[PDB]
Amino acid sequence: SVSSVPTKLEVVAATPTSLLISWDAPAVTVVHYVITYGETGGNSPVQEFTVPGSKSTATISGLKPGVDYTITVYTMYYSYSDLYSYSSPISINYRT
Amino acid sequence: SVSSVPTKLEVVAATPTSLLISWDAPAVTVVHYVITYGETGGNSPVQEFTVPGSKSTATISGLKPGVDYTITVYTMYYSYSDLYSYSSPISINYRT
Amino acid sequence: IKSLFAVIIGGSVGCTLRWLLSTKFNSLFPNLPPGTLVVNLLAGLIIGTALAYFLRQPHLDPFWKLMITTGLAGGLSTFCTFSVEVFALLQAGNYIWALTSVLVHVIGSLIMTALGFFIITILFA
Amino acid sequence: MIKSLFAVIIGGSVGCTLRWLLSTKFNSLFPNLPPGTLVVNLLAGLIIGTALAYFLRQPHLDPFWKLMITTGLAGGLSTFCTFSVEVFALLQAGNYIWALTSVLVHVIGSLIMTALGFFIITILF
Ligand SMILES: CCCCCCCCCCO[C@@H]1O[C@H](CO)[C@@H](O[C@H]2O[C@H](CO)[C@@H](O)[C@H](O)[C@H]2O)[C@H](O)[C@H]1O
Ligand SMILES: CCCCCCCCCCO[C@@H]1O[C@H](CO)[C@@H](O[C@H]2O[C@H](CO)[C@@H](O)[C@H](O)[C@H]2O)[C@H](O)[C@H]1O
Ligand SMILES: CCCCCCCCCCO[C@@H]1O[C@H](CO)[C@@H](O[C@H]2O[C@H](CO)[C@@H](O)[C@H](O)[C@H]2O)[C@H](O)[C@H]1O
Ligand SMILES: [Br-]
Ligand SMILES: [Br-]
Ligand SMILES: [F-]
Ligand SMILES: [F-]
Ligand code: NA
Repeated sequence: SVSSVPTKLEVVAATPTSLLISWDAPAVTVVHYVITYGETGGNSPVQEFTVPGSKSTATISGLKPGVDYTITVYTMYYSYSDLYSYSSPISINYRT
Repeated sequence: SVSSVPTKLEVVAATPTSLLISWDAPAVTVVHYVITYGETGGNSPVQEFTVPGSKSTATISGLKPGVDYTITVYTMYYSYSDLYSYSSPISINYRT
Repeated sequence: IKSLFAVIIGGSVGCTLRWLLSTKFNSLFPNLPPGTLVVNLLAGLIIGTALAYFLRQPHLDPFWKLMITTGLAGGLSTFCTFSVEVFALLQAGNYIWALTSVLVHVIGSLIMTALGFFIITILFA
Repeated sequence: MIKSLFAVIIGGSVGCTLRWLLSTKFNSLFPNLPPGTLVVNLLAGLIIGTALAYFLRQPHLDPFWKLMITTGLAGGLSTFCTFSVEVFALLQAGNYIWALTSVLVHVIGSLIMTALGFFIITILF
């Protein structure tokens, strides 16, 4: 019954072409996090990358100035009932 | 179908009052051997003592010279089917 | 055939307990799931008591020795669940709890086996 | 919780019976490290390893099969108590070199079979 979704996803520092996002680890054994980002207006490819389960911050680079981006983070975690599985994502919007 | 009883029990050395016995260890994890010895003639009290499973020899002291003794040895071994149990004995006769 | 029923009746109660205990408790401490640990500590205890008690009752029906050890304690304990937890910690870069989970399980189960053995050993003496 | 209970019982019984059959046939062949108990742990590690990577790619499987294979089969197949008495019996027999070697082979071997099963299926997919 423990949630495997991260909490408090947020941009903690920003430049016009890069973002420093952070989140709170869920109460499960997170093998690694997956960070997705793309332009909110669904006319741009979505990119994904992983960070180790020990890190709870990530940097997104190569962005465009003054553009709305949808940033999501989900976990690839271990639990007893489900072994490895992907969690539902926590998502935020942010405008560079 | 693996025997826990020792084999080739024999007196390898002897004094008028002592006997050095030896045996071949059975192919089971023996925790300790139980060495019993008593006067073969009728109703003398049989005496026993243990020997660690790593040893395959044992000394028997305090005997009477020129007396027939019955010497038996069995194991307290671990097997998968019986956990800790005792094996059947192997016995020899000897006269000091 | 009768020996087969001992493993099935004993193993089912052991697996049922392990399932109930793991789903109810494993999530409370994911760095070392306490449900997988208890069933192993509890199985080491049962196997330790059984080790000493059965030695002094050589005429017990093997049916009961088989149901408690191979069945109950066998199905109660788990080595695979203990492995994925350690494997997942190693995959999560959580090396300090992968090692800690290995020691606590191994050292603990052996200690629980010795306690079960020596408690019955002392009671009879 | 009743249909989930049948998954643990059926998988565990098959797993407990397999551990019983394999142990009485092969453990006596090499007592310093009974190969039957080792195989059922390596095999359960392999099963839980393949399930780790296969369940990850099949997120819509009935929790009934996931329960029957992991908590049932692999759980009931592997044992931590039988691996404990063997180590506990070697320690009481002063056979420390095999008591230590048994602890390493089981723990590391079970994680390798978990990794092998996880990476064979990760590479196939
Ligand atoms: C983390 C804790 C680690 C340490 C655990 C305890 C180890 C030391 C135990 C000391 O007490 C032992 O008790 C044994 C009985 O339980 C005795 O065995 C005697 O009797 C046994 C049979 O009961 C035989 O198998 C033995 O060979 C024979 O020495 C033995 O002499 C005695 O020293
Ligand atoms: C006692 C021996 C038992 C048998 C052997 C068990 C081996 C288990 C771990 C193997 O799996 C790998 O572990 C790496 C280390 O955790 C992970 O690195 C991941 O996490 C690291 C964290 O520092 C990052 O640096 C890497 O880039 C990233 O791929 C990697 O993904 C994962 O596949
Ligand atoms: C790191 C995790 C630890 C977890 C707990 C481990 C508990 C270990 C229990 C060991 O049991 C003792 O082992 C001694 C050694 O095998 C035996 O001594 C017996 O065997 C010795 C070795 O042959 C002889 O020297 C002794 O005289 C003889 O009493 C002794 O009887 C036995 O009770
Ligand atoms: Br057992
Ligand atoms: Br499992
Ligand atoms: F395993
Ligand atoms: F155990
Ligand atoms: Na089990």
